[PDB]
Amino acid sequence: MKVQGSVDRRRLQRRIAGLLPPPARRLNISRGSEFTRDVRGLVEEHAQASSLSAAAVWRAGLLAPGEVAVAGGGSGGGSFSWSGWRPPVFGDFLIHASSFNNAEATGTPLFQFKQSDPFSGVDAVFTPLSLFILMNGGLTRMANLLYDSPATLADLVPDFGRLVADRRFHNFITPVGPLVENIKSTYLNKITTVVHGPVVSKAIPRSTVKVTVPQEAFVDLDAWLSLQPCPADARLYVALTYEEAGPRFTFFQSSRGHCQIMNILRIYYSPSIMHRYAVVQPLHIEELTFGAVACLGTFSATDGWRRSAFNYRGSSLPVVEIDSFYSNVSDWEVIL
Amino acid sequence: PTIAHGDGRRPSKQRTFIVVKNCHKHHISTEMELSMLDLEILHSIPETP
Amino acid sequence: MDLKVVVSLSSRLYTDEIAKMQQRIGCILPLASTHGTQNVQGLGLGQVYSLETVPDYVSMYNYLSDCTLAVLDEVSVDSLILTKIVPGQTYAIKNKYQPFFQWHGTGSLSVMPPVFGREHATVKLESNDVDIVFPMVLPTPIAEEVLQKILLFNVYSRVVMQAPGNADMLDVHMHLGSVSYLGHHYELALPEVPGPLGLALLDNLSLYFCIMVTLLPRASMRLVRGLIRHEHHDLLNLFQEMVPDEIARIDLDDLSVADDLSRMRVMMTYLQSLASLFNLGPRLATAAYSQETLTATCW
Repeated sequence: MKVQGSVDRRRLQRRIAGLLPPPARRLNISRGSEFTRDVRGLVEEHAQASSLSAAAVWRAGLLAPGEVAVAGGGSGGGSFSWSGWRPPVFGDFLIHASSFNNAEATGTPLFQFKQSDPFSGVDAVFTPLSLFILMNGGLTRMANLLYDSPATLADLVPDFGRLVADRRFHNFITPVGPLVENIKSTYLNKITTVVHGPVVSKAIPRSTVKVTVPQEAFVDLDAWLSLQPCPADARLYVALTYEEAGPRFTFFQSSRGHCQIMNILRIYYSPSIMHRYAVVQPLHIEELTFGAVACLGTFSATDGWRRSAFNYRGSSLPVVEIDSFYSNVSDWEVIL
Repeated sequence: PTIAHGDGRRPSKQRTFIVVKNCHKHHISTEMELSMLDLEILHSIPETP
Repeated sequence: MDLKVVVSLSSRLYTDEIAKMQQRIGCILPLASTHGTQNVQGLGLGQVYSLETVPDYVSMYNYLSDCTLAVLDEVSVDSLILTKIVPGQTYAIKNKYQPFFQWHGTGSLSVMPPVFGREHATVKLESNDVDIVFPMVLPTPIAEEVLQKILLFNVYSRVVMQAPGNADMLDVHMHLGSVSYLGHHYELALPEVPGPLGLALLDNLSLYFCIMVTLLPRASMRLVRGLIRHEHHDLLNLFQEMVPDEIARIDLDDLSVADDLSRMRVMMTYLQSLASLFNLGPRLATAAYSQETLTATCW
């Protein structure tokens, strides 16, 4: 007299009970409490990197169907997100050990040059300093102490003379993202960088990675122009500019927006466009293009770029370091 | 109230006033920051001293 | 996680006004500060669209991209409660803008300064001595036309700027003065004189056009030279039988496949970079819509 007629209500109640609870926010404060284990629950961040013991993995919860590890066994997994926290995506490269200097800064952005031979085993990757040696006291002295024998770079790029003349060099270079881990191998190094994600180091005593750029190259686009809004994010760009004396590689910081930033650059490069376009250069079909601009990722405005020194063999180079970068690379836009 | 007068002046009758006052609401905020390395090691039991 | 902003009014706002602001529920407006508690002065677009200074649509365009955005949630006598718009989230948005357009299901939406009218956007706060100027959001296809109508009015009302003859009003208002939508004609507020940032933006166009004009493939011109006289098309009704005189002058040389291949290549890189010029604002993508509910799910 209890006609079975559909899925039993009681079973679905158990299964929707697990999907219901959302992540916790907005806890109220009592100085009469002055602290609670409940506040710890709101505050704790509950991260990865277990200890490889049979149960230590389960205690930490790395075996979770989600993209991020959550402990608690069956009780865990209710957040179904962490404010959109996304694990970093890593990119592994196989490089000659003579082309990449071991005493880099673990956080320097890297650029991979696209080889034009199929079935090739090893990749070709350039730092912002190696790029300087290729395209050619300040930068000059520190670049040379790091990379002597500039030929070992020019043979990785055998079309460099033709690519800078055709204004096609920039599209064979793809930005990859800051160094995270470097293995030292005498012949072929194994380099790892983070492509598209919150750049965090994998060291087991957990540490903070901050991306560095030589200060000769870094141009703060804001404060060069100097109500107005104060947004949250700020972005870092690169520019490959084909000029008279040679191609040049600079970095920019601002928070205005893509359509404004492209305008700001055409007035920041207005002297160098004229001087190049002057009697020095004649009109031709390909020689027209001036430069290309790409975005490397966002970071917190209002702060987050310090100044420091990079030391190597008793010489220093002024360098800027950005805190809490988020890698998000776009393709090049031509400016002229 | 009023006063009685001897002149023929027009007399003010009984009067009464009604006034209303309302509340205002105020808000206070602040922001504090903490690193992830710090929040993460609150979760894990420590192995060595 | 907890994305919300409460704007405290200094003085209580009037009873007749609380009805006006509540009509604007679920409408985006840009906040200056991304902080939990704020004042009114940064709330609306009214600081950049002051009554005293002359309007500048591009100046409001730049301000709209810089600002953080929020959706209006609740209106009280003393407080307005909003929720910020963040890249990695989804929001339920409502179509409550006064010059009405019907959104398509699953089409991107574009945000724009108030162009069809200053009166339409304002909700004047006589009590707190301010005025809140919402932005206008339209479907992207129609917003692109609105942007072009404004730009081409600067250039054409510069040459014909004031002519005693019917030169003005012959086509400028007949073409650019109004946008016509399905069964409707919406008039545009065209600024009488552009001083700031309107000509500065068009300068960067003429920079592209003076580069691109050299890179035009000749095989394209010779095709249209024949199509206007021999065949007939809907697209080619623009050119009456007579071909333009300039096309007759560039097309002297005989065709070469090697040359055009290197023009169509180099021109293509300039057209891709062109797309970043016309944006000038933030756009939102849609996933659903209900003409009876007027509630899309933007993103």
